[PDB]
Amino acid sequence: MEEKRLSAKKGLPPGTLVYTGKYREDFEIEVMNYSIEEFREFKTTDVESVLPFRDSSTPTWINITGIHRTDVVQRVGEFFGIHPLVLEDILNVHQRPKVEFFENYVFIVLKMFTYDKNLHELESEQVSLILTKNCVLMFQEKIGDVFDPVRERIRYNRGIIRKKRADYLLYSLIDALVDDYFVLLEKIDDEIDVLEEEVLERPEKETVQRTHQLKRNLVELRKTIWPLREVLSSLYRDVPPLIEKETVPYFRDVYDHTIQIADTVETFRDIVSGLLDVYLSSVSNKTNEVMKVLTIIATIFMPLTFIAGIYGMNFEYMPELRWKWGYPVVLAVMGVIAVIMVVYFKKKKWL
Amino acid sequence: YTGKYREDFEIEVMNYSIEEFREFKTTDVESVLPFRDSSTPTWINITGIHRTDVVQRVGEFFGIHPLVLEDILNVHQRPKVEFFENYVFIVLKMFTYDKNLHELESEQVSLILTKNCVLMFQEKIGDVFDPVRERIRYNRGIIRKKRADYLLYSLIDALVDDYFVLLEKIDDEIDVLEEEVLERPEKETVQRTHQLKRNLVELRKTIWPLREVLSSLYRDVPPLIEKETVPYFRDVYDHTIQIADTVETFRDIVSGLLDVYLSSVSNKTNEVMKVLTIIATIFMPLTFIAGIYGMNFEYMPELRWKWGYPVVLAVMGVIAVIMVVYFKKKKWL
Amino acid sequence: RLSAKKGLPPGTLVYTGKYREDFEIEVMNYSIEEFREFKTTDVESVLPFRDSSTPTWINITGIHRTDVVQRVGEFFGIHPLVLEDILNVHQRPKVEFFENYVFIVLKMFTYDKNLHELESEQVSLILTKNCVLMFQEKIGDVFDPVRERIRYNRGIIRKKRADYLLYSLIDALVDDYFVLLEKIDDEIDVLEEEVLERPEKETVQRTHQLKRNLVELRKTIWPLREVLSSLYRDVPPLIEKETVPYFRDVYDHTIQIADTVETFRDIVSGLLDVYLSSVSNKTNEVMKVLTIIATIFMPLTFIAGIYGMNFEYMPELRWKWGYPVVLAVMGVIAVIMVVYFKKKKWL
Amino acid sequence: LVYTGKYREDFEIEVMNYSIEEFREFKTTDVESVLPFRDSSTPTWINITGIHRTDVVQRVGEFFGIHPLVLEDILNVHQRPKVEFFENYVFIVLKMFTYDKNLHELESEQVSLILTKNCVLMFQEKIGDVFDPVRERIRYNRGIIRKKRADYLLYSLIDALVDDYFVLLEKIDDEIDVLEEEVLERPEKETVQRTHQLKRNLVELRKTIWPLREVLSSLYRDVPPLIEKETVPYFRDVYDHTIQIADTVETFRDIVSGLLDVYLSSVSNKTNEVMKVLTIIATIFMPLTFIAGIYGMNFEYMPELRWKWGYPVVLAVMGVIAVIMVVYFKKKKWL
Amino acid sequence: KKGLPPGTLVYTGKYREDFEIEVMNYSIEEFREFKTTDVESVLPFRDSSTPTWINITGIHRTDVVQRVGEFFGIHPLVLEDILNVHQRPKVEFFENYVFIVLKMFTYDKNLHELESEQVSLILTKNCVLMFQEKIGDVFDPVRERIRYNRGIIRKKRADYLLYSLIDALVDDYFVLLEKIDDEIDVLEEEVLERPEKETVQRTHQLKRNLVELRKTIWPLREVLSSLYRDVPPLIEKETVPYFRDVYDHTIQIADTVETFRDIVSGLLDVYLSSVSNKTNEVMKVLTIIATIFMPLTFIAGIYGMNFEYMPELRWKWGYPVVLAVMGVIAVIMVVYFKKKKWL
Amino acid sequence: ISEVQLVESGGGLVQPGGSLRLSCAASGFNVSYYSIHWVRQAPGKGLEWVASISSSSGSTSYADSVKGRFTISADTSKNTAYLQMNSLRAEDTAVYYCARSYWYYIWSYSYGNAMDYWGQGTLVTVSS
Amino acid sequence: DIQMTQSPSSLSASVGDRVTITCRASQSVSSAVAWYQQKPGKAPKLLIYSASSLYSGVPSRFSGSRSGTDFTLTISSLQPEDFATYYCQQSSSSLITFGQGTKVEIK
Ligand SMILES: [Mg+2]
Ligand SMILES: [Mg+2]
Ligand SMILES: [Mg+2]
Repeated sequence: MEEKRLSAKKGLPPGTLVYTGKYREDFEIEVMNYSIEEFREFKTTDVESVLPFRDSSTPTWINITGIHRTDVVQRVGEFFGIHPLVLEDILNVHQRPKVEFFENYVFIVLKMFTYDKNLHELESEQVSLILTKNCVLMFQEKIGDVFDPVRERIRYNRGIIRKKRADYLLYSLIDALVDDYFVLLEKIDDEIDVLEEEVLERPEKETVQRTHQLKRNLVELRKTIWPLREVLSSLYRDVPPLIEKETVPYFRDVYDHTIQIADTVETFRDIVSGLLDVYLSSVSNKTNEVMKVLTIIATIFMPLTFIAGIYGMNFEYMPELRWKWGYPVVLAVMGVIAVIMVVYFKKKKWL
Repeated sequence: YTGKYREDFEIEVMNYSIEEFREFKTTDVESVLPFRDSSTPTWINITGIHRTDVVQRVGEFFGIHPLVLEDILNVHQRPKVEFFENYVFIVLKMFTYDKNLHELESEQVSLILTKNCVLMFQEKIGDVFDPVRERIRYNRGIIRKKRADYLLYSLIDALVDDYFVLLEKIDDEIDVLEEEVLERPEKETVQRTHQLKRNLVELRKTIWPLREVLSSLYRDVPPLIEKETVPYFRDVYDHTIQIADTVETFRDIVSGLLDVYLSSVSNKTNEVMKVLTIIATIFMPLTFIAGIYGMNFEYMPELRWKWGYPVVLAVMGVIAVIMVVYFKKKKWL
Repeated sequence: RLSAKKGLPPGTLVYTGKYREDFEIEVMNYSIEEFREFKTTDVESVLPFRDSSTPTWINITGIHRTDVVQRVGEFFGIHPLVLEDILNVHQRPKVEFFENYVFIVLKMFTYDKNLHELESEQVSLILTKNCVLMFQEKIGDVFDPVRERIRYNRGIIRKKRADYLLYSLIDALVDDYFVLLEKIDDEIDVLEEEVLERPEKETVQRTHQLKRNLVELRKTIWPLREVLSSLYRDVPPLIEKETVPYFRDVYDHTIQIADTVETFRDIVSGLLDVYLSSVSNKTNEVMKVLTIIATIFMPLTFIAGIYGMNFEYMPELRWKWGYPVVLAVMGVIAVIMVVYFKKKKWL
Repeated sequence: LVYTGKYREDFEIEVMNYSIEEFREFKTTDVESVLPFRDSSTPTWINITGIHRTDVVQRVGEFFGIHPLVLEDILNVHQRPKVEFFENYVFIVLKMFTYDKNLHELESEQVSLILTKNCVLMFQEKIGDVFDPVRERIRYNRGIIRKKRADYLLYSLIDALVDDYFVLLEKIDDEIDVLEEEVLERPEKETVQRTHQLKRNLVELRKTIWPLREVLSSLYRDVPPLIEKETVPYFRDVYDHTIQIADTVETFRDIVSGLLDVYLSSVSNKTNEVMKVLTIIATIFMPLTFIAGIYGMNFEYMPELRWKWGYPVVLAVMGVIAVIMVVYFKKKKWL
Repeated sequence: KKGLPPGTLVYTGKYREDFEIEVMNYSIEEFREFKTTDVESVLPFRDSSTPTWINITGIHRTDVVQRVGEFFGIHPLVLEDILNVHQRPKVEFFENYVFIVLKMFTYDKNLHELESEQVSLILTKNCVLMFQEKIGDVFDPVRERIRYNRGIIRKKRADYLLYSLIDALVDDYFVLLEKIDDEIDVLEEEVLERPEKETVQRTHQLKRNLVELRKTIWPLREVLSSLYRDVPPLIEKETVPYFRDVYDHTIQIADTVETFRDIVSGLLDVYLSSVSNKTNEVMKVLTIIATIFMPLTFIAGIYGMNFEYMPELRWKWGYPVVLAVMGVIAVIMVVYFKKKKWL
Repeated sequence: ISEVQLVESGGGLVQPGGSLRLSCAASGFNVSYYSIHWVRQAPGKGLEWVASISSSSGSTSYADSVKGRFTISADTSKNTAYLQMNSLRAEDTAVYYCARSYWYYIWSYSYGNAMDYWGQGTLVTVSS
Repeated sequence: DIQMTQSPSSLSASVGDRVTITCRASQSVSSAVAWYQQKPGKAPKLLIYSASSLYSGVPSRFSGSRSGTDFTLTISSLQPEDFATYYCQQSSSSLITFGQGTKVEIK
């Protein structure tokens, strides 16, 4: 392509990095260093305490939650030698999952999703992972992680993660993220089952809004999952020097999982389209019954009103000079034709 | 969850030989009886999973691994196939259907093939295994010639035949449903459709893995099964690719009928519009004329204006037949 | 109706025959030197041609008698399972490669213009060494150009063995598929034109029928392709070597025809949607027809009531000679409503 | 030689000859006045207000050595922004934009730029532009424009256009914020018309902005010899701003679509409820009209004469059926 | 197509118009053109030690392609692949040559349809053989760059020529997608504003075109990924970074295509609602007038009565009171209808 | 370490037409990473922004009422922001605050800044 | 300069009452509006930014809304520590401006 440089933005000083987000509540740096023999964990809020970990033999996992603090991000990037555009991408959350391979580090942007039962939003938060010689730098917007299994594996010496380097740590984080995606798909399964139960019982406008927001959420999920598939493909099919020769089959497993997620998302979309069609048919039927009632009454009272007007005539010479029970005869005739046409419409299975 | 049946407990033993046969239906738990003699194929049914004593007893006797024993006790697991160095393990989900209930019910059957012995655990009383038994009542077929695996093949053949009958019933339901949606658009009807559709989805979750189970036994040179099964196993593979092939066709038909339900209801709405507008068109001008001549005022020609009443009646008739012809044109009526 | 028929070991033989009328078996011998064409009502004529150096073609029509088939099996040692497979029609088409014979299932479909319902007939091919046997249910097959090349000697079938004969049969079958798909495309064009000019309710029925037929073809063209996926990949040693590339050609035909059927699905499926649109369109027009008349008669019927009331002191006891003012206000209402409709283009 | 546009009100020539030493400006109506400045070493800016005056634009076309095809492109108005490179000069087409919030209207005017050796020509349609900041900068030395060459003037012009796009985006932003409340709360027909108009404006803006991004990309990636390398980064800056605009309009587009969807899918409920209203009105009043007509159906007999005070009694039974309708609909929950 | 001959190269396309040859033996020092109509006049270019480009227009001539296949020693299945036009985009890798099958796309704006043209590329050693159906290419940019020394085209091997050709093809794809975006916009406007049956027909036509386009795009991704990720000695390593860029472009195309799909996946739905909207307006008329005049007419029917105790002789101004009641009812009802935002 | 705090000094009595420099020392952040603003509140009147600085780029901005005489600078070595006020008149008597702002995101084209922390405020009087 | 006019200027209410203060910009600002509060003799405290977003640490009672060029701060459940002077600010341009304040006092 072209040379990479910090793009200028109107209304800002030339070198400003801006956090492109909405979360500004909390911020802390948790450091988890681990080897086979021992491990040390500590939380803090000063970057000068975590900087000494740039040069360390044992693998380490730095996790900075809260990126509204641009100062700590800039300091970490300039100490770790990270390119300023990668820092700009870390603080920009209006992106899609991506992977960039550099000489001394690899930069990965992924997304964490959260589904709320109430009001049925689909909140998203990017996670940025910079993989270095022996350090994994994680940047998050707010608290709430899906990497607690990885933390437990490090803490209690399960698996083989303590015996491997930072590449396996990056694997553990991505695998936990994909498992979170599976859990999100399960939540969407529950939501679509409940909404399908409700759709044919109460065809209301809130059902319309729920279905449309579900479709939009599925579209956004696909827009996220496809670049995730591309990143996982590039990780094991275009291997940088940072990732060792082994651990590639692990990335292959994650790529297979992403394939599964994409297929599930496409099936989800076709199911919800069918559900919307079913709702439209149900509402059309609900209008149809009211239409049947209207046409029943109209066909009852058009000709009878005509003949009432014809016999409400004020002309000089009408049969209003009547033979015995003439008006009862006329009303009996009108009633019998009314019941005959009622019988016909019953033969039509409307009344 | 575990043990949906907790009421009936029964034990029966089959030990069929060339010379004679033994089949007791012991009421109590009793024991194996062959005691791993392997002289003739054995087949013991223990109906009732609520009393787990038989399960642990047979596990201790046969040295079954704890994990597969727990999997047998488990219900949530989908059908799967397990290859051990000593015996083969399979799980199959049998389905039953009711026309009035309109609900598909599932139960689990676990088959273990060990040296010259086949063991199965059933929870539903009166499970569909009669045909293989009648194969010995009249002594028909090769079921009583060699090896215990032929009994398992016959069991799988009966299972896939029952599946074929079940999809035949589903097809009959589909035909009656499509006829109804063609003629009778109602609420419950479409519900049935979706309900039917939903069942298919559940059926799907069983049909595809099951073939994989069979896909392990056939075409994969199975370790300890006599070589004359591979034509019969190829034919049961053909049976398993059947049913599976028509599930997707049934799903497509269901999707089409859901799509055509909306078209049918729209057409009925159009018919209602057409009849309402025809009746209104033909009797609104007529009643307006009747009213505008029925004004209680005098100047209007109320008397016989040159034999006027038949003239006004003919005016009504012609002003009705004009829209009669108008609706006859363009096929409105 | 079509349903399962097994409750018993597959050793025996049970099937269904939709045709229980005709019985005929025809045997011919084709060779480079001369030919031998003959018709035999009896079945014993199969005995001389069980083993021969020159290849022969034998076809059996009216399979709705069973015994002779087993007799035929007794001549070739056919496994009873293969006999069960060939006899019944519920089985999916499949090729069986064996150390003694090769087995091919095929479906012959015909189309009718009066009912638009496909008619299916199962045909079996069993090739053993010298000769291939055809198991077919009713006289009259699309394979006639094959026998035409027998009559007029045309073709390069002479230097090749029965593999080229089954090639000719498969060519006839794919030609049958092509002409059937041409008829289907003509029907689709008729459906498109009729739904474009004038939709109707029964047309929907017809449309639905098409879908059914198409999914039936989705069970008819789909397996051939995939079953040829065996023949295209691995050739059993029974089949001649120098003729294997020819086979690949017909495989292309499958991958050329199946998508066509798939394509038709779309042009039919969305077709329904197109019809739906017209429905709604018509409804709109109908509403206007109902909306004008009410708009142009209910207010009129209103005034015909206002001066149709009954109160003793009538303002117009004898006033301005009536008719002109009432008819003028009626005409004014008519003019304003019609110009409103023309401006909003409902009329 | 045809003017495709619709503006013919006025026409005038604005000339600005400026150097590091002195600057001088003309506001005239003679073509020959701009002739001597074709070869002037110092940077020169020509502004031709009226394209419809085909004679003057053609005259400067031959005199400045431009091909007739780009002249026809200049005369044409309704064409997307584009760039074209020659070994003598470079030709650019860009779009003005004005937005009336009161009428929710969007208007575009095409401007054509021709950068030749040490001089710039510009062609507009109407009077009024967004290059007044550039004029002030040249006049009173508010920047570095008088210390630089003619290719910096093209930078300044395009930058001013991009700033005008930013202002238009601010206006569209406030309109979108108003319309979102107008849709989510109390939807109404005029709000739907406003949404459609905004969709049209946004699609036009996107179809205009994307070619502008392509133009500036082609300008700064493979720079022609007309534009110096020193001024190349400045163009890059402007290019970046275009991406900015791109994203926001895209976002705006999405929002509008969503709004429309929320209104569009909830249309069957509207017809359902209005059919309910008409049906209940008929259900209640057609039978009562019958009762009035048939009890008032004229006869000599009229057996209901006197008949226990007459009319109120029938009113009662009439009222009876009336209520037995409404409660039934209360059972149906219609109304 | 009828397979009468034993085995031959058969043209399965529908183009019978013309045939021509173009050759550029471009080198660093100078270029040259050999536009001729003779296969033997361009055959000896195998031994050339400098990059060459051979562009053969016209696949219906089986003799020339057979001669080229025999002369360059390419496998016969490759020959019928050259002849085959229904073949999907694909790539095959061999020691002698690299074979690629791609689809030029042209969309007719005046009459809405899309047409695909088979293009086959055979990169072998220092030459890139090329096969096309008819006249009309998007390789004018690379041709101009070669002719007037622009860029770095002539200082690198034929691998850069392959890269340039594929880049031109994907640029054509990009302009096709932007044209399709214009079509999507105009179709959306037509559906929203002017609902008619021909609009639905155009919607399904565009849907078919779009699904065919996606079915072309997706194999292109696989082709390019296999093109740069694992390479033989034919594809030099220094050209591997360039191909990746093209791959990235294809990714974007896929995304764009899918978005278009999304739009059309709702487009028909929108049409339906639009029609209802129209009826809705008409609906309100048929309601509102009724809701104004069905009541009043009713009371008219109750004051044209023949009953004895009607309010008569202006006992309490019966006619003025009735008129005032009607006026009040009409005013309050029309005010309510305006309040509910109805016409 | 510690907490964010801005302490400003240098304000005092100055004769009309004079000049003086007001310094603002930070503790809790590097001055170069964020923008530093000066806000002037006249005695008994509302706030009135005067100047801003981005030390990392020197993109100084001044209000119209004080442009041409006030200058704003920032040095990272001392971590200080200076406001030098020359040609000071009697309308400039007020209390001055040294605020720290952060940019946030609204739209792609739209950016806004909001001031987290404020100083104490130094009283600058200009009379006699 | 972009002028912000804030209304009212002498609002008074008791504890528990609802308070609304609206400032309008002479020129469109793309939601880059902040609300501050100032107690007598102390530095201003940031309350609202982005015209809707709530600053961390302030009580949840304060809210902000935007309607076109109008921006309204609302105090729902007023408390005896909300009696200060509230100011608007626009950061749409480099030349940022302020409102003239709105004192909320006791009643
Ligand atoms: Mg009457
Ligand atoms: Mg009367
Ligand atoms: Mg009427």
